[PDB]
Amino acid sequence: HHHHTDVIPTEFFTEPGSNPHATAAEYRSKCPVHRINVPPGADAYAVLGNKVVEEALGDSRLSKQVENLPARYRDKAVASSLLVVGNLGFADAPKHTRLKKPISRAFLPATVAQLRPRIQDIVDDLIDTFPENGEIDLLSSFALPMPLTVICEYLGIPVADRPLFLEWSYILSQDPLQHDEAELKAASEEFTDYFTKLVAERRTDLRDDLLSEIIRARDAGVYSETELLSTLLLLIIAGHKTVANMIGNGTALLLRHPQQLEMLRATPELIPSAIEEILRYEGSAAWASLRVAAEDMQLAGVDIPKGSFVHLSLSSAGRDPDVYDDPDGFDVTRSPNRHLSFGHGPHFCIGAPLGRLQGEIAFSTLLRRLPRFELAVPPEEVAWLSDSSLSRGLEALPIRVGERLPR
Ligand code: HEM
Ligand SMILES: CS[C@H](Cc1c[nH]c2ccccc12)C(=O)O
Repeated sequence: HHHHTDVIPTEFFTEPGSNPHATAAEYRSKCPVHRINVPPGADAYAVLGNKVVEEALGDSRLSKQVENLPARYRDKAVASSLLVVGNLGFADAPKHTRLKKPISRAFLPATVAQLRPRIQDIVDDLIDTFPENGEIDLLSSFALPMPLTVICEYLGIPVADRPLFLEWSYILSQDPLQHDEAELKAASEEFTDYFTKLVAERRTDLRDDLLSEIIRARDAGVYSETELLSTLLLLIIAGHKTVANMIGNGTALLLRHPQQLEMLRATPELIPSAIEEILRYEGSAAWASLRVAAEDMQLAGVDIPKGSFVHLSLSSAGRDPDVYDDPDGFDVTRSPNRHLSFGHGPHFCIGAPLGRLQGEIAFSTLLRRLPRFELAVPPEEVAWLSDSSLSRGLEALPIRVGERLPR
């Protein structure tokens, strides 16, 4: 027996590949917690075991506040990214409760459930734009614009400014410690200027939306200007990137498992179950967001010094054989199917009801209206996107639409 000091390469995070699951399993079988080179040169750990991910997700010794980063990382993150500085996503107790309170009611299940008719119209309006018996990229035609439209209408942001939101979201979702600095600063400043002007307009006649609730909190001193702007940015990013990748990953997985797609066609009621299995197997967030040791700490026997990054692999947690029978089998009937793909504890996804509802309406409507859509390319041509973001998602999903039935 000899002690081993190997550090998981950066690429395990930034450039995983088509099947990174075997690699994660090999690391996980040896230990739940490992040194990882993310960002490059940093003291950082990856957590791969389901149960230890679950503990870490809720462990208050891990801070989400950017001021708890070592100075060289803190200074770089703050100068670049409006995302990391002032929202509930990057807040510990008690700031987390203050930053969460103005928006939490808007995301309750029974409230979100009233968006069903408008979501259905958005989905139908998008499918109406498909070329019948043509070819689409499902991401650009549907998976991106559907949830962007939903969160835009729900905030009371003009749908017309779609491509600005798509670009700002993609750039500002990237890790400011790994991604081009100039790009993120420009995105931060362009987002700031747009929303400064929109808020000033919306203030002069508050409308009864979420943006009006957010403006009210700002005007009452519950949010600073930065916290209003950072909060809007999280809601926009987390609002559409995750749902986009759920529809993209999910459609690819169903086409890769055609008998289970036929099952969903025959019995549409199974679609919520299929959504949960999509989230376990290829969850839109492969990693939980920024966490740093606030103090010297031990997690599952490994000593993590103060200031170390701790990266939680939701992807690895989804395939843990301690939790799931046949973890690498995709089975839409898996039940119950408890997973960590929406996180756990105080930062549990506020969007989960809204994401689950959009998933059900999206897949129900695609399967009903396009009775036989298929891949437009050989499956080996379907590429997973590599970037510094928390995402697990496709570059593109070429689809032959086939016949298109009316809404
Ligand atoms: C399938 C869809 C989605 C997935 C897979 C997903 C995943 C997550 C995950 C893993 C976290 C926890 C991050 C952590 O602990 O570091 C989370 C938090 C959050 N997500 Fe979602 N998300 C979903 C859709 C949404 C939607 C539609 C919204 C709309 C605004 C949303 C807004 C939130 C926000 C605001 C947080 C931070 C909550 C907090 O820190 O207290 N998400 N999401
Ligand atoms: C949907 S995955 C991710 C965006 C995201 C989801 N939840 C978060 C909490 C904090 C910070 C960022 C995120 C992406 O980049 O695709």
